[PDB]
Amino acid sequence: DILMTQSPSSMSVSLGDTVSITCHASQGISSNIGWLQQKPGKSFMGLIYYGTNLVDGVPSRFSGSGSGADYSLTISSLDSEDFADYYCVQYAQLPYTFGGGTKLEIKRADAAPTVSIFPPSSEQLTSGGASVVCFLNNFYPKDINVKWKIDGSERQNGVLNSWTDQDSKDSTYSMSSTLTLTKDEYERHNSYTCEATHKTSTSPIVKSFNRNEC
Amino acid sequence: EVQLQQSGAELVKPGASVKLSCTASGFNIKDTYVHWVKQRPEQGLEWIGRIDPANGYTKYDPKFQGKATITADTSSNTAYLQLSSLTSEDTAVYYCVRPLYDYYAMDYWGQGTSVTVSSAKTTAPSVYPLAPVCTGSSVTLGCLVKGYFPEPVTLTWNSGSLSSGVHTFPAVLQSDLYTLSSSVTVTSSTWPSQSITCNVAHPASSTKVDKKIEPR
Amino acid sequence: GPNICTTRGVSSCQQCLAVSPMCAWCSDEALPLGSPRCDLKENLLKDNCAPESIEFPVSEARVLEDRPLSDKGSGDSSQVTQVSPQRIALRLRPDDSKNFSIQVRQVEDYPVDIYYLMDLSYSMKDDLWSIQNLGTKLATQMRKLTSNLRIGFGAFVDKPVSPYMYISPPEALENPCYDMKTTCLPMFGYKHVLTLTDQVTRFNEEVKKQSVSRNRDAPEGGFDAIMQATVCDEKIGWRNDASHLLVFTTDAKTHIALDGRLAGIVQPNDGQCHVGSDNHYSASTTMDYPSLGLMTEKLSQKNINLIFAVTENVVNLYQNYSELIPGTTVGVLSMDSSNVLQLIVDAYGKIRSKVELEVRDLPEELSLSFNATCLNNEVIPGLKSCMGLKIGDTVSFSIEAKVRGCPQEKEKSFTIKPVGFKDSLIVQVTFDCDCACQAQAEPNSHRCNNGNGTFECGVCRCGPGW
Amino acid sequence: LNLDPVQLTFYAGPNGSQFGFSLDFHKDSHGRVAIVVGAPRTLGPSQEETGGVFLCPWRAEGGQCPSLLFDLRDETRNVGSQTLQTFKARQGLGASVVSWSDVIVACAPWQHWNVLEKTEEAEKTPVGSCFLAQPESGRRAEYSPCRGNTLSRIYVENDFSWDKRYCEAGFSSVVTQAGELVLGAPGGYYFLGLLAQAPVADIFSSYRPGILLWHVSSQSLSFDSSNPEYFDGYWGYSVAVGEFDGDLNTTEYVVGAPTWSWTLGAVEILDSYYQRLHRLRGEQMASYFGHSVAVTDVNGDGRHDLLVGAPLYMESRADRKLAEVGRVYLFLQPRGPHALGAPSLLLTGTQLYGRFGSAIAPLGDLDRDGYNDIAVAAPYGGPSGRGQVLVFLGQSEGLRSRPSQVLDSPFPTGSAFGFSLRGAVDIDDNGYPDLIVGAYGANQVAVYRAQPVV
Ligand SMILES: *[C@@H]1O[C@H](CO)[C@@H](O[C@@H]2O[C@H](CO)[C@@H](O[C@@H]3O[C@H](CO[C@H]4O[C@H](CO)[C@@H](O)[C@H](O)[C@@H]4O)[C@@H](O)[C@H](O[C@H]4O[C@H](CO)[C@@H](O)[C@H](O)[C@@H]4O)[C@@H]3O)[C@H](O)[C@H]2NC(C)=O)[C@H](O)[C@H]1NC(C)=O
Ligand SMILES: *[C@@H]1O[C@H](CO)[C@@H](O[C@@H]2O[C@H](CO)[C@@H](O)[C@H](O)[C@H]2NC(C)=O)[C@H](O)[C@H]1NC(C)=O
Ligand SMILES: N=C(N)c1ccc(N2CCN(C3CCN(CC(=O)O)CC3)CC2)cc1
Ligand SMILES: *[C@@H]1O[C@H](CO)[C@@H](O)[C@H](O)[C@H]1NC(C)=O
Ligand SMILES: [Ca+2]
Ligand SMILES: [Ca+2]
Ligand SMILES: [Ca+2]
Ligand SMILES: [Ca+2]
Ligand SMILES: [Mn+2]
Ligand SMILES: [Mn+2]
Ligand SMILES: [Mn+2]
Repeated sequence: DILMTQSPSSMSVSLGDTVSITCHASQGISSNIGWLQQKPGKSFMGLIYYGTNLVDGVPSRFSGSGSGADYSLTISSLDSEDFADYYCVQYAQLPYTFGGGTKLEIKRADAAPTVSIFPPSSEQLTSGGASVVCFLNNFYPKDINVKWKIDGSERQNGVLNSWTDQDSKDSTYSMSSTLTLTKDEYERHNSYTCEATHKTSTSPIVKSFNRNEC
Repeated sequence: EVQLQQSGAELVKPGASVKLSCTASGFNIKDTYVHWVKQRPEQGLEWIGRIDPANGYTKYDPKFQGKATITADTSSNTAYLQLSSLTSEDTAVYYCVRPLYDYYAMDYWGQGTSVTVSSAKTTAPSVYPLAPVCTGSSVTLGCLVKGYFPEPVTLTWNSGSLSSGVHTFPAVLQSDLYTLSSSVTVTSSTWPSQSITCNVAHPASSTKVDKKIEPR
Repeated sequence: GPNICTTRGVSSCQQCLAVSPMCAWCSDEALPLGSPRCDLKENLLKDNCAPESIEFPVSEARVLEDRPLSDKGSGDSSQVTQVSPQRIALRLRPDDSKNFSIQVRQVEDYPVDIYYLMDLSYSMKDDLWSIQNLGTKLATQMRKLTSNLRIGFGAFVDKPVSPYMYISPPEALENPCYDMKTTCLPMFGYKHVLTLTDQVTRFNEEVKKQSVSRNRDAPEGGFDAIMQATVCDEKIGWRNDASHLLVFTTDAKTHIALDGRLAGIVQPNDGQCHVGSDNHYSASTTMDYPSLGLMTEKLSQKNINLIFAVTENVVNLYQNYSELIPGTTVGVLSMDSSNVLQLIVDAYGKIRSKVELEVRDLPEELSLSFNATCLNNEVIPGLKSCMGLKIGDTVSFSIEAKVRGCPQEKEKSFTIKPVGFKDSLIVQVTFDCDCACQAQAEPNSHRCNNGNGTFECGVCRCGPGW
Repeated sequence: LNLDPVQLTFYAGPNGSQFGFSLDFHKDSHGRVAIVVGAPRTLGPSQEETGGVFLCPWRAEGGQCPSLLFDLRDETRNVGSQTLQTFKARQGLGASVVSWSDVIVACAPWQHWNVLEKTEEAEKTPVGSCFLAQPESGRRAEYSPCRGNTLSRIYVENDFSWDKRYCEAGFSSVVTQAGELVLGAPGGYYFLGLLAQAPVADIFSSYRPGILLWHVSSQSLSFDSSNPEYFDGYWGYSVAVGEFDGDLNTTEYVVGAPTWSWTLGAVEILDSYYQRLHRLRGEQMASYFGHSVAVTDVNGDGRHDLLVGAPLYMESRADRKLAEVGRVYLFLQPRGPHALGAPSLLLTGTQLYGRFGSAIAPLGDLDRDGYNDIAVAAPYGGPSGRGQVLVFLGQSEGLRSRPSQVLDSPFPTGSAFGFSLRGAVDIDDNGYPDLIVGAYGANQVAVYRAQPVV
């Protein structure tokens, strides 16, 4: 099958910028390529077909180009609606194959995360479970690493992470990490820590608590 | 106007079968090719196959040969996608697609049909309050919704009152059951000065529990 | 007493004869002033008119050639007589009429040419197999009717051009049946195979080497082949004195004039021969199919009896074409041509079961009428054709020619010929309107107003210029 | 009656180009009348016949014309694991031409087409194709509704149902006043014949170069049939439009099928959904009844009347003999919802093989008496066989039975003078409608100007 290598995976840009998404096929497809758009939490819309032809209804600021096995999607003067996912698809050969996708994100000034750790509730402990939650709210860029430590030693088993899309207001990101243990295992230890590694600081942002003590 | 209207979200068990539909609106289904595409967060987009509803001839990606079965009924102006011997990996969003002008293109898309394969029974969530530990100018509370099925759940604070400065994170699948959390931030003079409640509704099992956040 | 001859009061001998066929003129000098010169021949002699001075032509009809009808069409270098008499002299005075007869015989043991023109599109594959001995079989049966048989063979499919012809892949051009599990010939329009010959085993062996081709559309290019088989005299080899049977076999519809435009062909058929040394029709891809009218013209011109030997799925079609092409015969061919032998024999009989008179070059002022005697001496008035005849039978026609007034030209000749026949009756007509005494007229006679007139036939006539 | 046969205007194309095979009047966006001329054997780039089109400005002196350029290159697209192919050699571009608004439609009925997929193929066949141009703007588009990507094996399995591979779309053409292009495709559905219709506006907006296979959603094709009466009928050999159902909002199609029902021939009147309203059957087999059709109100009652040509009709004569001369049939439309009865008038040719009725052109009202008139071609008529065009004038009871004027070909033998005709347009702006006559055999077109009645 024809491999469609789409790049970049994502880009941080602002309104009015002129950006370009590229797509590389494993072989020549002679302009038999289409470009697609998927706005956040919605279906797909056709942008380009046969390499350069605009789908009916699409703005003229969109434009396709390229030949052989290398093609490009260009958006002159980004609009607030253009921030979305973009995929390429080849139909030179069956089976049709798609690119990895490209997400256009809103660029802004860097911002360190607001970390907050939360021990297991009383209700959960009485049921036989124990979940330590760690919120990392409002930061930029999106790249962040969370690390759980029990009595100072790292823990990787039983961690559950969740991220939010770029916020509509401040264009920041947020993350929720949850370490779930049994009641019995939770009481074998005392110190519970979550370390946040962000580019806004060489030193990891640490938050923690001690069991029993408060 | 050309619109592709697909069936509602399906919720089935593994080993079973399901048949999604794609009804043409504002045009004849018989006019063009009708394709089916599978989307997953990790694996991304994958082409299942196509059908020419004018004669019923079909093409398939050899990956989907066996599970996928595309058909069409020009009478009801509808195309179908049957999936058999369902598996957790068949959990994906499925779109029906047709071209605009170019015979071979992929221009018009349906809204997409959500499929979820699971053996989980209708389980109600476990709502846990998340109060901070025993300082600053800003305080942050939380609420943990754990072990519910199926999706979704609506989470609000003080019954929709406290809306700004809130982060309800997407649900995550934890062993056939879903887990969700939500944080909220205010000033120190607000809490515990003012009562903050975590309202969670799960229409599936028909349960609307509410937990007031209490300090430690 | 007086009559139309005298009461008309004519001025000359010529005018006298123009009154009525019964009128006569007396050119005698010794004739009373009161006595008319234009009267019945009896009345003139009654008035002591000199017999030599009596001008009274009589309409007659005498034979010049009267060869006896042949008992056999065999032998001879075509000294066979089918019509009798062959030539007669006819004399008519103004507004008169004379009658004569003509005999026509369907002579026994007359030579026969049979050219077998065959559809060789793919459905005729089994047909080829069943006629592999037709030459000898046909020889055996025709021997009962004639001692001079010649037979030949030609084949057709359709115009070798898209869309009639498959043009892809390249293999399909060399072998149209490539996508099947057999081989067939490349497509051909019309090809002559065997010139008419009395060596009938040549027919058998040529046929055994023939094979079918394959084209796309049901209608075929047989009418192209009929035209060429007709107008290519020397190549097909039709004999001058022989019955010409063109046996057209097919199991499908046929292309007609103006169909060619679907192949981008708009040039009308020119009705000329276009089969060269390679024996293929070279104008197949550049010239349109012929029209029924043009086909009719050439068939008639070359005395070809066309036989539509077609399958039951298209007999109605060709029966209707047959009605638009007079002289054409239709027979029902089996799906494998297994019955084509008897079809041809029955056709040959039907062809020679009719005698139909035709007139050529008849003057405007002459009109003819016919009385047929078919069967056993049964007269049939107002009829110039006989049917239901058998070989060896003889019929006769009584003919009467009626001239209107008198024409300028005093000598003309026309022809009475049966349709398809070689021999004919030539009628040499002479219009006797003048008097003999006019040849000895006296211009500027001193008997006529001091030289102001001409003296002819015993009377004075106003000279030229008056 | 009042066409001027003394001072003609001659336009000419390249030798052997068949310049004048088809023609029409063309008005630009300013109302200026020109003459579009098709030349289906014009040489292309590879020194091979491909056909061509010429747009002749009006000049009393005539002369040479500039080319209306179209892409003559064969196309190839590798897509969907298939290979699409167009073949323009001997395609016959300009075998038909028609003008509507400021747009020209020129067709190549014999353009071939094939689709390759590994070892299989669709088969190389004349689907035909139409080229559209807006001369003033330079806009170009194409329309080829019979192109497909089904492989040969499939047709064989389904007994060749809906087989549009040999359509020859554009064989005949016409455009409704509303701007709907209607193409005749006599080879459609395995030579039954079909019609293809689509708005000109949608042809342009849906076309892109290099696609070769694209959808025109607003298009409408006629239907296949299992009735043997239609087999090899060449339905769409000729086409025309008019108002025959009493509903001015609807446009009815007139279709010629000259070999319908085992060469009996027929003409049918349909609604825009190809539902049959009437059928006129031929009088004589092989006469090619329906070779040409014409629509115009000749008796001035506001109701369109129908003329049908049967150029090969054999007239009965003395001694049970037939003579191919050609014949034209006039059908007057009755008042209100009623069927077209027997012909109101029969016009029959005189010259043997003259092909009277090969072409029939509405002239509008030539002598300006309130009745529309027509011209009938006999491309091989006249005492010399060089060709004649005969004018018949309208009247309260239909048409006159005798011609008001006869135009003898000014060209040599074989010119096919009158094979194409077009009237009802005042090209010199003198208030009288004029006549253009094609003579593709001579590669020329003659223009006859109408003058005040004498
Ligand atoms: C070869 O040539 C023959 C001769 O023309 C064709 O046969 C004729 O075909 C036409 C069309 O099918 C027939 O038309 C119809 O006539 C009927 C009345 O006919 C009677 O009288 C004849 C006299 O011999 C009888 O044999 C016959 O049995 C009938 O009793 C009408 O009732 C028909 O009318 C209906 O259909 C027409 C359309 O066809 C409508 O317009 C009418 O409104 C009505 O609904 C029709 O008029 C004709 O009868 C046939 N004649 C004969 C003698 O058979 C062949 O078709 C032709 N074949 C080929 C392959 O070319
Ligand atoms: C054809 O036969 C008719 C008889 O039906 C002939 O006409 C008759 O001729 C005789 C002459 O002997 C007249 O007495 C009759 O009055 C005629 N009858 C008619 C005219 O009805 C006619 O002469 C014959 N023609 C030929 C050429 O032989
Ligand atoms: N109903 C429709 N559209 C339809 C109508 C008719 C058809 N056709 C089916 C195929 N027929 C061929 C068979 C092979 N022969 C080989 C030969 O003679 O060489 C040439 C004729 C022609 C008619 C298809 C479809
Ligand atoms: C002319 O007619 C008469 C009357 O029937 C007949 O006796 C005579 O034989 C005819 N002439 C010829 C040459 O047969
Ligand atoms: Ca209407
Ligand atoms: Ca009218
Ligand atoms: Ca008039
Ligand atoms: Ca004028
Ligand atoms: Mn055949
Ligand atoms: Mn057979
Ligand atoms: Mn054929």
